[PDB]
Amino acid sequence: TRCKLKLLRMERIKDHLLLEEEFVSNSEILKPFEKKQEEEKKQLEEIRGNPLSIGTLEEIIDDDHAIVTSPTMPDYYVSILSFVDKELLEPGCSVLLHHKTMSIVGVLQDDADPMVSVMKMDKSPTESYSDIGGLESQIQEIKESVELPLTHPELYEEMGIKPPKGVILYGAPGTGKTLLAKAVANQTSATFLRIVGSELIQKYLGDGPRLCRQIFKVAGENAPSIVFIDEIDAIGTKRYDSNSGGEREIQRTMLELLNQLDGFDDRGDVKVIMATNKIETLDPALIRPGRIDRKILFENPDLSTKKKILGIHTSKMNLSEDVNLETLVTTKDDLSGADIQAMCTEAGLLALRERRMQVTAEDFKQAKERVMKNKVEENLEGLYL
Amino acid sequence: TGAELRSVCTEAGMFAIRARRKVATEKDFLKAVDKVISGYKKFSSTSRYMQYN
Amino acid sequence: AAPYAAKLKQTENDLKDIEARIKEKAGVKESDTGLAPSHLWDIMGDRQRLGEEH
Amino acid sequence: MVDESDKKQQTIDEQSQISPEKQTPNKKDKKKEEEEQLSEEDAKLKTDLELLVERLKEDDSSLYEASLNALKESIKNSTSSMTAVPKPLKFLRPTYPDLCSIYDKWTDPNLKSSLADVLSILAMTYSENGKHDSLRYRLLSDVSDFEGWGHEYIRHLALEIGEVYNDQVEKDAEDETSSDGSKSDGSAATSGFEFSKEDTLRLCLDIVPYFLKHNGEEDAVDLLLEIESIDKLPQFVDENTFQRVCQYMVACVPLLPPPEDVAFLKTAYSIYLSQNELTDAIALAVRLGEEDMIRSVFDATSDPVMHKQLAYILAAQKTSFEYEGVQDIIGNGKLSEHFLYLAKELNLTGPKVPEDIYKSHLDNSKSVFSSAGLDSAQQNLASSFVNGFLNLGYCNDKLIVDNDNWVYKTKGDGMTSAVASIGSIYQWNLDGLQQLDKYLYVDEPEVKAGALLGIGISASGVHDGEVEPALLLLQDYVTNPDTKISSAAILGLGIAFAGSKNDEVLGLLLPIAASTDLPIETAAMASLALAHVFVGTCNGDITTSIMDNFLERTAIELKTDWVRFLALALGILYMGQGEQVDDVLETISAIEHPMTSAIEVLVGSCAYTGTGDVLLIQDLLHRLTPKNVKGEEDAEIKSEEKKGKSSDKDATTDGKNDDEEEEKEAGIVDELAYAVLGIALIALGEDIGKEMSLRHFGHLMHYGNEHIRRMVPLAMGIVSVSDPQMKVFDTLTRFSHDADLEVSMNSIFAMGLCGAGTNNARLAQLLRQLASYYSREQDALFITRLAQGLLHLGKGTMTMDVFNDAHVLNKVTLASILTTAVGLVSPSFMLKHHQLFYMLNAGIRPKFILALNDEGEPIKVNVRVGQAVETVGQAGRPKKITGWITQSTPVLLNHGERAELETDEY
Amino acid sequence: GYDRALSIFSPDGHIFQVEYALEAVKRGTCAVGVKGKNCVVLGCERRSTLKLQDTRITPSKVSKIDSHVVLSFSGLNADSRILIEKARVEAQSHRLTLEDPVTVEYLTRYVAGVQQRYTQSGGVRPFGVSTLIAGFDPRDDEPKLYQTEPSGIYSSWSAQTIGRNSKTVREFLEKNYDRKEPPATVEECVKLTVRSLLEVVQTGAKNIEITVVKPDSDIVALSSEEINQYVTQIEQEKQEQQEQDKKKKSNH
Amino acid sequence: RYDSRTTIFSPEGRLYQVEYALESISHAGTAIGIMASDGIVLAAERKVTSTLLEQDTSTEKLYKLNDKIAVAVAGLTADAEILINTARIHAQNYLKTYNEDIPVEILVRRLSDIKQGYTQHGGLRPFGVSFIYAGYDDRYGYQLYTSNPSGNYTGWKAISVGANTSAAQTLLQMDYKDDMKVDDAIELALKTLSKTTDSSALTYDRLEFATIRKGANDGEVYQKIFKPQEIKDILVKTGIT
Amino acid sequence: HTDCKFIRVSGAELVQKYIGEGSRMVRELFVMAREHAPSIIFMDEIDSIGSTRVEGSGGGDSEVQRTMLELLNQLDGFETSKNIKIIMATNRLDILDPALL
Ligand SMILES: Nc1ncnc2c1ncn2[C@@H]1O[C@H](COP(=O)(O)OP(=O)(O)OP(=O)(O)O)[C@@H](O)[C@H]1O
Ligand SMILES: [Mg+2]
Repeated sequence: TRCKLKLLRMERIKDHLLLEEEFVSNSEILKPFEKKQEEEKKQLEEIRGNPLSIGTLEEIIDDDHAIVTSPTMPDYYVSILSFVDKELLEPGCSVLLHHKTMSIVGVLQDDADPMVSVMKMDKSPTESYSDIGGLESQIQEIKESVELPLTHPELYEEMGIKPPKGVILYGAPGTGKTLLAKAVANQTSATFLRIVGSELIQKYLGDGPRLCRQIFKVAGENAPSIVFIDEIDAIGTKRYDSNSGGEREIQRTMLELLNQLDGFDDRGDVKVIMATNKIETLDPALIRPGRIDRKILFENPDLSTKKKILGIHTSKMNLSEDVNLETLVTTKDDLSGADIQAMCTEAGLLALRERRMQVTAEDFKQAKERVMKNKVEENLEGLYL
Repeated sequence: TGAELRSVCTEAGMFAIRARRKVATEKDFLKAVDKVISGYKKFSSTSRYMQYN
Repeated sequence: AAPYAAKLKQTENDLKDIEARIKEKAGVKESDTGLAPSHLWDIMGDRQRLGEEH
Repeated sequence: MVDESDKKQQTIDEQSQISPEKQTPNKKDKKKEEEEQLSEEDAKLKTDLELLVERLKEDDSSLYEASLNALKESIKNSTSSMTAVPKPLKFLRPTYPDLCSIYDKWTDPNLKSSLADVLSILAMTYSENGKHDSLRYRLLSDVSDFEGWGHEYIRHLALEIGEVYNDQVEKDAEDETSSDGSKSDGSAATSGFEFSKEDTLRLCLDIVPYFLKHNGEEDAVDLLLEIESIDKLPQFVDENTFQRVCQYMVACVPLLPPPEDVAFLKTAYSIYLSQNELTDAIALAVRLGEEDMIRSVFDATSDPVMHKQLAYILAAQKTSFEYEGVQDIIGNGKLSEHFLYLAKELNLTGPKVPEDIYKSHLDNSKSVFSSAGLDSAQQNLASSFVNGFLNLGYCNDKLIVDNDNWVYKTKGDGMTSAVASIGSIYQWNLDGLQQLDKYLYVDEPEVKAGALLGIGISASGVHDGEVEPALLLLQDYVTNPDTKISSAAILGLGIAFAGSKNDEVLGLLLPIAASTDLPIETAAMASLALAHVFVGTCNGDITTSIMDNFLERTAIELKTDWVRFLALALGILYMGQGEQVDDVLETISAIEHPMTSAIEVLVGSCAYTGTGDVLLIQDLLHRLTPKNVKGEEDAEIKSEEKKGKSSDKDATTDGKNDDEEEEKEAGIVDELAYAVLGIALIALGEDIGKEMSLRHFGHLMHYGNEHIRRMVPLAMGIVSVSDPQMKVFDTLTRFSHDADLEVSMNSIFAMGLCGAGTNNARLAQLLRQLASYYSREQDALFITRLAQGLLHLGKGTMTMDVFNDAHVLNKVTLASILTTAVGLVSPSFMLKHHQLFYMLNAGIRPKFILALNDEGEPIKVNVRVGQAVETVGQAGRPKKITGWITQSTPVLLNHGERAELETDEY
Repeated sequence: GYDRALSIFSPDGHIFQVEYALEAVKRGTCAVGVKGKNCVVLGCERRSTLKLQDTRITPSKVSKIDSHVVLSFSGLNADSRILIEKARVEAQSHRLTLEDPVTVEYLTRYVAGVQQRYTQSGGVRPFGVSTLIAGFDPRDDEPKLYQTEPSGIYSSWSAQTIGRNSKTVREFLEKNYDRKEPPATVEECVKLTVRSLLEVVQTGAKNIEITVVKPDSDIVALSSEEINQYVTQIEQEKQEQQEQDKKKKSNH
Repeated sequence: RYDSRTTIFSPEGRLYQVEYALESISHAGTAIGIMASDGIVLAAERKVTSTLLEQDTSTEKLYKLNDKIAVAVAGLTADAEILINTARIHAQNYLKTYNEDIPVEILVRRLSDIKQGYTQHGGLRPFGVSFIYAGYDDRYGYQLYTSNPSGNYTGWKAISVGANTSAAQTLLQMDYKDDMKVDDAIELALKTLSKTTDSSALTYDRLEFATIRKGANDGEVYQKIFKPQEIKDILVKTGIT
Repeated sequence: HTDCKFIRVSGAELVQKYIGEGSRMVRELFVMAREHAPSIIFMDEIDSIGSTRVEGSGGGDSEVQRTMLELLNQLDGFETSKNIKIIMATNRLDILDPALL
């Protein structure tokens, strides 16, 4: 009660305070100027006419004119006018056009697309270790590759070797490789994109590889960044049969993805996290290295690991009075972390049902048998015995 | 792969980095090959007979 | 869960107060693109723009 | 659920879920008829108690409401609670839940209100019996599981809280208020609270702090001491007891005014003193800042034990840790009195041993130079200061300095500062004096002055145990009547001794700081040193400084520079205190002039600190007012005005920084956002105001200890490149310095772009260059922090010169000051009796997880790293000790404190 | 490619059938060998299914190849039967010809030869079985323990672990055991084997089987009573151990 | 995959052929041996039926190998035919050579070896037969084994092979006891069979039975395949009919 | 009985080709659900047919797998949820779509 109150006091007062000052000051910005900053506003509003169309700047033409491509089929011949100079514009940049007579207003789109909003995350994960149950060595490796060069370059200076350009996570299903990536994303204080790897794949000629290219384009500008692309067995080399639309698509996306990642001078400071679940469909030109510079195997928990996952989860569940943790982990063999996460939620559930306001021993043991049914192989003592 | 040959020197360097040592021994390059090769074997051809021999 | 549940309820109230800043912040802005010395060129541009050869 | 009569005991419970027969009808009739049934009723109480216990498990609102409906009526209608006296009183056990069933299980707005009041009265009456305590206990530790009690039990406790809080808000108090109807004190409810506290401390956490802060007395806190000190190890480990105590104190920080807040933490220290760990003790004694408390923890280990033992070594270590050195002076000489060994002890308390350890670190960290090559004109001056800014702390770069070619090309004020930068190569070092001596005995008076400053810097790390004190060298210079010489002398003495207010240091500085009738600019340094000397420990708010500030104002107003510096020295002087500072605001204000009004807003920040949220709203009304008055109408003055405006802005920032640190760590985020809305409001409104607020901002961050360091300095920098006063960049870089090479990778590129790109005045270029070099120490040599380090709530002393200099438009004179930048952090190492210079292993974790502490004690899981590594800055601060597996035990708990680790091996 | 027969060599220069045989070893039961200086102890994990399986009429994992040579095994239970039979007929053929007790060294080479034979030809797979063969030499008291692998390479090892989760036993064994000073007394030797199997069995001393082979053609298989007696002493000292770290840490 | 020969192994050290050959035995009818310390009863369920199938004059999954050991059959009948004939010859070969009948443990071992050989050597199928062995020999008394098609054997006090293996085994061990009785054992096979089978009639025409006892006479050992009209008679007594 | 918004969604999702085929519009489902919260989702992938189908990693299995996979990523999410619950109905779990469970 006292610990919560202490945090709650500081964060409510200041944030509520920052809110109230913004209200008062916002009015107060305006009064100083009225003809000293006002003038630029009046001239833009008149030239723009308010309605405006986009154009893409095709090229410049020497005499303060330019030629633009509209989103409609005809191109048009524009003149370069207004405040925005032609050293602030180059070909390959988006421009705004005036309604009545198409004219270079200036740029303000800055090559926006609705896919940038999707790349861009705003949601923040939990997530740090001490919510990651064991795998000490695995925690360490991803921290040295992805967290560390950014925070401390000092070690990288002293030795004088380039920093890891990526890491690839692979292993058994449901191992919770996803926590570790999330944990990296929270702690860094870096621009975190992603995306799912199933989002670059479409069916429309040439749109797919350009969406691949776009991720890097946004990262390289707002570098250092980290890019997490999930599920690379949705963008492998695999068969595609015949009489399919998607047979070209899968080929092209992957190709563009490959060049950008290697660079030709590279981004040089954007690290990547790839995660995947089938390594028998992965292409061979993406796990050879300069791309990725560790490769790490995840495996299902063992006794020490299980006790840690378990250990964190039970402390967030009330009254484990007659509950011994050790006796459960001993009997359990060959399970995922997913299965232990599940057993805590199930065991609490049985405690509710018992008409009991607390968990027991017997609530836990019943739940444990249930989840062993789900993940089972027996051909070890079937073959042997 | 010649690329993975480049990755040896980087990885060897990683071992010197966490050890806080200001140089890279002969020993830690031994580890650096061992990690890359042993990982790669996971995908293609496993095992040796020099695990007891 | 009363001793600490009370403080939780106050935390949701805080979330809405931070949201109200996002709205507020947008309410007054000041922007400008181009550079200030190109003001004379705007003057020219109205004479060409108005005109028809483009 | 359905009635099923008396066939068996199972169906008897079922029978009474709809309608009791052993609690309703029978009992009611008996009580309302015969009074020999008073006897039957007494035996039947037990039976009735049991039937509740069985149906507790049932939760449905309807089958508790209605069942016990008529019993609720009976309190006043039929029994009238005094038909047989004693007998309803002891028969209130079961009738008390009946009332609670209408408060809480069923919600009828009209009754839920009314019956709160009833419940309070009867809680009191029945707690004389001390059986109201037992009623509470059977729901607190539980017998049965249902949702219902998890909400209900809070109400019973809430009755007590209700009344006790209100006695602070309304003066009439007691049961005169009909809001509770229950007496605030008396020997009837007081015994109830103590007993309630016991049961709730064991199982829960909720109400134990509420009771203290509502009584408001240091007395509540001293009862807590007794009970908890029993619990210290057999009920649960040391560790757990500690985390509660400080959770109580740190959480309620904002709502404790000055006298109340010192008075509470006294008791937390003492709790710590009683318990096994004296390590927890020393840390609180420091918080308070009182001399009195430092001495008891140091004494407790030194005086009993006749032998050297562990006991002497431990005392020294503990005082050694504050590099304010306020503890250093006090503890010294006890060591002399006892006389086992003078030689080891005296050196170890002293910051003399901290130099030696630095050499071990330096050895990993090596030397990489990156200094400017630029020579001729103002660029010569720029480069020669830059050399010192890169080789801050103990460094050896002797040879470069000995090349007197570049040294001599400095000119003017550049000559003094050039010698002063040299002193910072040998910052925190015995050796280096030599370099300074050559110049001091030759050429113009200028080089002589600059030598004294550097002495000041070198002496920072050797000034105790009567081993070359700065006092010794610099006294001779004070006597010499030339002003430059004498001014320089007292600036360095003040820096070196820092917080140390030793008799010789203090008393040299006491007649003086009292001539301002003669008009001399550089005599800012007269008061400026003494203010610095004063911080780190409780203040007298010395009568020397207060008299002289007033005198100067009488005499002159011409030198605007002189009087702006003076105003600040007063505010920095009062740092280390807040209770006594409420007085001096008035004293200063007695004499009223618009020029005096500038002094006041500054001082307001130090008096209100540590409860300030009134202070905040005030420093914002000020801001608005120039503009506002003008606003109404629309629908000699020069000096006074300017002081007026400028003061306010400094004051707003100082206020914030100090509050956020001590208060909720959450609140640190919010205060930065408020600042940005203050600056935005100023950029439009006043042209002149904008200049001051830029510079202030960098030190806003460095003081406040912002969590974020990546985004905000960089972003802000860009706007302010266009904006005049390149001194902005220096104030940002002191925050950004961080764990060198994390934040600061981004920083060198960002600060460097504007400098290198733009050159349109060499004046402008000079500020930019210096800022850049400051930021980085090669391969993480050291970190600077405003904070102590030993507390993270803590505030430094040595870093107060940095904090002073961001109040004025840039000056070449100011450059000379700027060389001084002191505020080192030691790298921890595991010590041994032969003084091992190596750490075994440590855990580091960017972010703590524990939410019991807002500070967050280290997790025990962490990420593992090697020997002899700097104690990391942000995103690495939580530090746990790994050594336990090699069968080694810390003696000195370290959580990421400045302090050096120390170990005992089995 | 290249694992589809034993007769492809592959460009990585492995005969896959041998490499894959090693992974089959894992399926069987832990087996541990430790030599002393007057004994060899040869112990193995005994799998327990249910109470409806016996342990009377049901085969142990330790098998006598003679009266002075013993064998424990890991691998397919089916495979191991013929491996053992053929080895045994050789052990007798040796006295038929020479009239000598079999040499320990001669025997191990014969069993590695049989696996090697199978491995060389492509008409068969090899026995997917690694064994440890313990014994004492015809008249010397010098203790001998040898290991075979499916490949038909034999080595001498002072102590070796094979079967299910062999590696985790190997590291503990490596630490505690010395070739500077092996156990002088059979009793500590037996308990070291018990300590190794403690880890991998978890609960039970009815999942640990001990047999000892000593010089002068003595082979004895030890009783459930004696094994339960060894495991309880380990269990008591281990309980005590935990307490001592807890004291020692407080003490410093 | 690594189906394609039987003399290969797989990346995991399984062999698909050994697994596939094993699943063959859960395609053919339930077979149950329950050992009791007063006899062993063998009981088996048929896997074929129809009003014009003759099954009321015949056994086809109870074979006496020799005169003191017999087997119940589960698996393919073709696979079964050859190995039953080989097994009977070796059991009886011992008879000739040593002039005393073969022990239980040796004969199961022999036949397991033959099984194993088809996997180990050549380009042949493994044999998909699981035989429940019930014998008596005076070394260990009553002995129950079953042999896997992998070709190894483990002793048992009750076992069930053939269809619905998992279900049967659970059923047997709920109601079994170590003291037991031979008469309680018969009733137990009949108990288990009702549940396990997918025919709800479960009449004589579906049922085989033989009990091997040394309590039958004294000093003598009697293997008795019951005849069809006894199998009917005992179904009334356990009440299934 | 729940009285929440369902987002049945029948036996395939390749039944919509008005904006083209769902290859990356599968993810659009979660957005539309989150707004109208609670998000109780029901899905049929009965999967009684094809005893072999789990070893695949795939030909044009790949299209429908890319649809199946993107569901899982979105579900587990990153990491905010609005009590999203997926009821599945299926014939077997032995005869199942690879990596659905
Ligand atoms: N070490 C752990 N600590 C805590 N929770 C765990 C741990 N391991 C597993 N879990 C829980 O189980 C879930 C299983 O992981 P999840 O299903 O996200 O798969 P993954 O293998 O990481 O997936 P993909 O290949 O799709 O990226 C985790 O997200 C978490 O909820
Ligand atoms: Mg994942």
